[PDB]
Amino acid sequence: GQITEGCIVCNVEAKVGDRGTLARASGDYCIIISHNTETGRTRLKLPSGQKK
Amino acid sequence: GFFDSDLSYPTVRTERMKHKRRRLVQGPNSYFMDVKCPGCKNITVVYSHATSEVKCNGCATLLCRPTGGKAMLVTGCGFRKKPDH
Amino acid sequence: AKRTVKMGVMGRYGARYGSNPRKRAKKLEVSQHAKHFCSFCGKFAFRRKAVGIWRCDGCSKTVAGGAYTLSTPNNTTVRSTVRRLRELK
Amino acid sequence: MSRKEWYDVVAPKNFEVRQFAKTICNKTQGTKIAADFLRGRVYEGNLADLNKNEDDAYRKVKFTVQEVQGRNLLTQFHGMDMTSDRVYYLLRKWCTTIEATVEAKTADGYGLRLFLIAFTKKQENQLSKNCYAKTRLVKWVRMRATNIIRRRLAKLDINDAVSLLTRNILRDRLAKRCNPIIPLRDLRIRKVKVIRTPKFDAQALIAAHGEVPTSAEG
Amino acid sequence: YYGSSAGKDQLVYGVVHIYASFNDTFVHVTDMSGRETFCKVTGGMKVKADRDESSPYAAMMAAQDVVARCKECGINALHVKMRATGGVGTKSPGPGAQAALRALARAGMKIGRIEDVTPVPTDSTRRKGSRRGRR
Amino acid sequence: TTKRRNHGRAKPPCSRGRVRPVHCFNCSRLVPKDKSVGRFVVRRMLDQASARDVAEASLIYGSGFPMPKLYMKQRYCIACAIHSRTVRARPVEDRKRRYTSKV
Amino acid sequence: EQVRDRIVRAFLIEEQRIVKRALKAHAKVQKEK
Amino acid sequence: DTINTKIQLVMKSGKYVLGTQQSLKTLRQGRSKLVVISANCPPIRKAEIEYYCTLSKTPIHHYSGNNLDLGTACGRHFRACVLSITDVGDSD
RNA sequence: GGAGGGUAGUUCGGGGGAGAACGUACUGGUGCGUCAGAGGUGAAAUUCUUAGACCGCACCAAGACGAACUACAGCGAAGGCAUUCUUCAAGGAUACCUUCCUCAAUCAAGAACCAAAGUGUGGGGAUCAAAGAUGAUUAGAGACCAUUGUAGUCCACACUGCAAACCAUGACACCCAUGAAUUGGGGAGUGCCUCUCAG
Ligand SMILES: [K+]
Ligand SMILES: [K+]
Ligand SMILES: [K+]
Ligand SMILES: [K+]
Ligand SMILES: [K+]
Ligand SMILES: [K+]
Ligand SMILES: [K+]
Ligand SMILES: [K+]
Ligand SMILES: [K+]
Ligand SMILES: [Mg+2]
Ligand SMILES: [Mg+2]
Ligand SMILES: [Mg+2]
Ligand SMILES: [Mg+2]
Ligand SMILES: [Mg+2]
Ligand SMILES: [Mg+2]
Ligand SMILES: [Mg+2]
Ligand SMILES: [Mg+2]
Ligand SMILES: [Mg+2]
Ligand SMILES: [Mg+2]
Ligand code: NA
Ligand code: NA
Repeated sequence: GQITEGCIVCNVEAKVGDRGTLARASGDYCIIISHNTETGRTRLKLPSGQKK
Repeated sequence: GFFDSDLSYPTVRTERMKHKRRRLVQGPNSYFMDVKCPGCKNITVVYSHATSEVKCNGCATLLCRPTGGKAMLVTGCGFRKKPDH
Repeated sequence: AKRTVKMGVMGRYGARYGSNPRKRAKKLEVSQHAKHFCSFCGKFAFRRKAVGIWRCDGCSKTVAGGAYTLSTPNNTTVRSTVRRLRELK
Repeated sequence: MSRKEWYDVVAPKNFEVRQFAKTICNKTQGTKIAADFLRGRVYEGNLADLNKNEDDAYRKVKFTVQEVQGRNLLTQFHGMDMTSDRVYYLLRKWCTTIEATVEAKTADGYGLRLFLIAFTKKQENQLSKNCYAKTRLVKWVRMRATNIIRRRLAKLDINDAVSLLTRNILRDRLAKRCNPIIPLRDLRIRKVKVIRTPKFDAQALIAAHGEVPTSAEG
Repeated sequence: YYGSSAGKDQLVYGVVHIYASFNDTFVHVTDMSGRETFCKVTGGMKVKADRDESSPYAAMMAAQDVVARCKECGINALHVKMRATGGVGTKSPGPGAQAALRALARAGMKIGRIEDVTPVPTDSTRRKGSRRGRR
Repeated sequence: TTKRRNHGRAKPPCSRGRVRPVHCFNCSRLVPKDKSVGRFVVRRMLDQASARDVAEASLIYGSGFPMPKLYMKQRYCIACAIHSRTVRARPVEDRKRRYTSKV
Repeated sequence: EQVRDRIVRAFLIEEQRIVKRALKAHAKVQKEK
Repeated sequence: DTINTKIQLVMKSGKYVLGTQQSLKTLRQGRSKLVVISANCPPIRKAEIEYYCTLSKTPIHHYSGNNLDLGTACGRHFRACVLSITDVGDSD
């Protein structure tokens, strides 16, 4: 929630406390699309092209 | 209009319009002037065009401002042209 | 180009594996064994030691880089984006 | 159709004519409340019809429905435009067209985007054929106008900013302050977009509308 | 009786969208917001020749049908919005644009605030045909 | 044989190298912008007969308020300008009249 | 070499904390008056 | 750069020392007039130099380039982390 | 009245390289409304459509492109270059009682750049559209016309080195008649005028 939209990230947690499960292979990363403060959810673009 | 014009002794009208280096004998376009800033008792010699910066010797104030072409003096000061030689 | 006209470092492979696979691997082989500029100490002393690990002979620093080159073009873009977003706060 | 009911559309209190439209909607049946279908519509009116022989006949204002009060739909400013045939009438050859885009914010928390247009003018004494301008002066006109708009709108609520835009107060200030840079003619505010809104203060909507006229529907 | 509770002398306004292309004509009546369509009659609903769908006659017939049906719901006046094909397209109005507008006035409706709303790009995609055009 | 001194366009030598092409108004053929034939058209939305009927039924235009017009800038390829009679073939020594303004 | 690095690090970093603490306190007092 | 012109003037008609070991000796003796530090200097070494300058009342200039650039400005073919001017002969 | 360098107006311009945004439009989605056709042509038929097409309003995503203003206008060695703001290094003209003192002109060999199509490896893929597929027209039609459709068209990094790459006019220097215009710098009555303003 504290990272600005459009920022490149890695080692993303899919659940709070998972300690990192997404974008862990060489040269991989995710992109932050948008935030939703009403529901507290963040939308990302995965390395495979899917959105989560 | 009946006058016949020769090239060795051109008339004043046609010579006053020519570009320098296009006259019969080229020459400068500039001159020097004595500039007295308000007060300070001092007289300075300033070039007409003077692309550089100029400060009065006494008051350490700028006298002229650079410009493409002739320089412009600050509002207070008044100048006086000097003879060519 | 006294010993070899165009093979270069790939001359150890003899007449095997094909010309185009050899050309593609030659570009990455040269940069992987080259000496790269070190920003910490201002020397050309960065050398690879296993994929993605670069060590400087001068200041003895280790950096996480990219496979066959010290820095990848994607990394350069990312550093500029993050700097602008930090300055935006 | 037999399922339709009629409603009235009401503009805010800084407009001479309050009820400027009528509309229809389905009856509330089952889980469809018929107020969820009405709370996002955009209605357009002509400024010359809302506000009473000027340029106002070529201006359009959009309002977005925020609340349903009986048979009255209460609205708020949403945008403003200029109509295409009016813009083409001001264009001429042998002139420079100056355009600007401005982002500004009000005190309430609204985000606005404004589009300006202006043209150079020939002067009555002139005999040449060009009237074009140097790009240094064009850049200066754009920045001076940007600063004036941002500073004026930064200390106003939405209702006062709307009155500024629709009564040609800001337009005259810009034309007067930009004339010394370059002669200029026909400065206008071409379009206004609302790109951000605050979180629907219900007390704010009450004060914006003041006294609401009644309706004779149903 | 269905439409509105207002005096007979009062004017109730709707909006008519007239889309006059070179192959058909649309006459479409809505309210001041674009939702809630009232009537929609096209020139191809009134002919059988497949080539007179754009004719001035087919546009006149469609306009007269609209006025009759809307005269019961209490709609007396209309604002007018006219358009041509637009974006990458002819940009000039078709043959039935004038006929439809004139037919509305003669049939007894009231007019106000005519305006043209053709979509115009400020820079576009490539148009059909080659770089040699249609031959 | 050089038919024209400007070769049919408005690009002197030593001035430009390339001019961006536009699409013909009619056939959609790509033509350079200086070579094309351009006209600015202002046309009424209704003719005289129809304007009288519409003005009578309206309260806005019913008393001396102008009806809207249509403004377009049309650009033609050479073939479509000749076929539509925008321009015509002219006698030699008459090909030089210029008509700097629309009158 | 490593012992010298720790001694210099210990003294110099503590100095910066003392200096910046005084600046923050003085600025607050100056602002309030 | 204007600082490059001043630096070139010092090399022409002044005295200086290049390097950390010689610069610190001048600071202890109090003979240094100006100290120039490159942008490459490690944080712990830079902090030590700034402390010596504060005690000595010596002005500090922060160079924009790294030690490779600073050595080039002085006409050298090596790197210079820090430079100390003991004589501003003509420049300032 | 040969070349080079300097200082100044923080001069002049679709000149070049990087970021961040903006604008409608084409296509595709989403939510509401409506009900029988829509599209296309010289005329039609392949196509879409009560499983709700076309049309109306509001939004969303992605890729490309910057209309009118735009011209016998500007910049670049040529090829080329058009939204705004922030940046980086350049280039020409003008002004000068600045500096220097033949440092120059043109060229086999050699070097760098070079529209579109094309090639290789990664991205991207909205529009248009070689090949190909359907429908027409025709004696025939492999074509022109209609509906589509892959490579390409866009970006990065490597190649290729050809155009009616044209002013079909090689580069440097001198002389040479007139009248109206236009772009940039410099010298010597009128309109606007609380700061990129002695403008
Ligand atoms: K074709
Ligand atoms: K062609
Ligand atoms: K022409
Ligand atoms: K120069
Ligand atoms: K639907
Ligand atoms: K661009
Ligand atoms: K085709
Ligand atoms: K050739
Ligand atoms: K120029
Ligand atoms: Mg001009
Ligand atoms: Mg072709
Ligand atoms: Mg030129
Ligand atoms: Mg060319
Ligand atoms: Mg759509
Ligand atoms: Mg534009
Ligand atoms: Mg290509
Ligand atoms: Mg390719
Ligand atoms: Mg590919
Ligand atoms: Mg197609
Ligand atoms: Na040619
Ligand atoms: Na040739």
